[PDB]
Amino acid sequence: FELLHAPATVCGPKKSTNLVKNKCVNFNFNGLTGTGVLTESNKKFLPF
Amino acid sequence: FKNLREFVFKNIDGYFKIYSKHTPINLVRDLPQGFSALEPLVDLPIGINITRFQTLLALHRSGWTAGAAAYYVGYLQP
Amino acid sequence: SFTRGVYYPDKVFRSSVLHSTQDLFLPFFSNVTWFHAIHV
Repeated sequence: FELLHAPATVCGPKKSTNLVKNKCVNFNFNGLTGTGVLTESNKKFLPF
Repeated sequence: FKNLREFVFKNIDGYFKIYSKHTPINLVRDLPQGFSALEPLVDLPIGINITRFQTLLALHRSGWTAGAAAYYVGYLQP
Repeated sequence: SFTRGVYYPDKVFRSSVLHSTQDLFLPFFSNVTWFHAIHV
């Protein structure tokens, strides 16, 4: 396993947890950690 | 011309970023006076330093005669 | 350069807000080196 000065493009981590809506939960979205309720929203996010 | 290509190439911490934008514009020469934000289109973990840049052109066979086009280079500053 | 060279600084989404950030940007109305592909 080589670790040089460059992006580490080989990894093994992953996390599939079941989403729950309208409930105060601790959420972790791809590295963003927070606490609150998750609701369906009408926000038009751009693709990026 | 009838089309405008806008690209931003940056290399930071081993990641190379290409931001792209297509804007159709009719102008004889020079950039149009129009504001366009460039949406990131490619992000690649290259990992190698970039100190020199060279563009690739499509040579039109007649002996080469390149097409009439304008390519603009602007250096990013902090 | 006029007002070109502005790109989205990040994947962060902002709606109807002014955001100030310091990144590598092309200065407004700066001199940009332009070249013609065709040679006469």
